[PDB]
Amino acid sequence: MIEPPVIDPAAVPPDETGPDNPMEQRRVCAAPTVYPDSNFADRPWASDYLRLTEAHKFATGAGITVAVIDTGVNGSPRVPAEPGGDFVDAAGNGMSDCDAHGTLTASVIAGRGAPTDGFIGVAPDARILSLRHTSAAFQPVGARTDPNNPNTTQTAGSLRSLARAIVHAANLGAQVINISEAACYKVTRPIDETGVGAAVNYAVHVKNAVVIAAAGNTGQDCTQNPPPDPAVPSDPRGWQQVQTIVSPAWYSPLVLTVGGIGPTGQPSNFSMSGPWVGAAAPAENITALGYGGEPVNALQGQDGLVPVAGTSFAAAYVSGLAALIRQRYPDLTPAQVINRITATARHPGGGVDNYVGAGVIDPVAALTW
Ligand SMILES: [Cl-]
Ligand SMILES: [Zn+2]
Ligand SMILES: [Zn+2]
Ligand SMILES: [Zn+2]
Ligand SMILES: [Zn+2]
Ligand SMILES: [Zn+2]
Ligand SMILES: [Zn+2]
Ligand SMILES: [Zn+2]
Repeated sequence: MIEPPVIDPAAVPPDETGPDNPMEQRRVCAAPTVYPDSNFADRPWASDYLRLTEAHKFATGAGITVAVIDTGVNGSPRVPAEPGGDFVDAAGNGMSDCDAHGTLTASVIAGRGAPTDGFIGVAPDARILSLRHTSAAFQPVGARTDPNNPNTTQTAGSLRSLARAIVHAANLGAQVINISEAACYKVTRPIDETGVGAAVNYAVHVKNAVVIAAAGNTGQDCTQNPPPDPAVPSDPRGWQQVQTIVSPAWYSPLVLTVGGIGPTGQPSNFSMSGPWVGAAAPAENITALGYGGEPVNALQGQDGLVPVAGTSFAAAYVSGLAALIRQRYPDLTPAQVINRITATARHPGGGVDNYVGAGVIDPVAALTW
């Protein structure tokens, strides 16, 4: 059988920063941008859909610190991130975004308002700690490795550095940890990532942190999982139909794993499905803030502009909501925070499914129902 991961609490990795193996910047850093003639005076569709304006009558994230494990953040008054460490550049501190990504994630979670545009984060009063775990601008320094061994792949190394980043994030004192990383591998080629499970457990059970994970996006090593087989009723979530493990997504319910929807409310076609997905949130045609706290809604692609999109943004909305919840109800354990998010979500046609889990989050219901 395909088995859910079994957590070994004794396997917590050392609290140390830096990459699993040496890394070097090979490309100049990207910056986010805008579609010609965009008007940011209006509220982004995701803000209207999630009723952020209303939700803020009830909570703003004041007193809460969210750690963001992503590509780093270029800080500004509107995205006032603090150093959380670097797991890409051995000399870094998490306050350099070379990918036009982590800055935007952080802005969705906790971006401040401005009178000149309609954008605001979910938890605009929250603190933000930035941990850089990934960058497309860096490459591993040439190394002699065994190419037939899953434990010496870049994915395996990336999961080893992730496990330490989760330990470190927890040690920083964050009460919500947003994990944008969604590492993929084939179920028949298992990586030993016992440390990731132990780190997630430590964050959630030892340091009182809510952990939110991106469902992941298809492409490359992330090939879509098949749906559950209805003829096998003892496996309603279809664990036995899985081909692609997504980590740490698959540690659910230790983590709440978040899939993507678009502006019409449908599951995003790039959103990685699986038995571990618990909820969903907006993940397409996203508006966020850039390196100066300026509104952005486009990125440089291969043949020109592409939209801001991905399950990392879905996870960012949910991390924001968790922050709102923990402010308004500080007595809630991380299990109760998560359960509140899922229990008030708008459930899909089958009640729960592998694309959206319990469904699309509903901030006002979560805060008041
Ligand atoms: Cl990441
Ligand atoms: Zn088996
Ligand atoms: Zn067994
Ligand atoms: Zn150290
Ligand atoms: Zn990463
Ligand atoms: Zn540390
Ligand atoms: Zn992303
Ligand atoms: Zn628990």
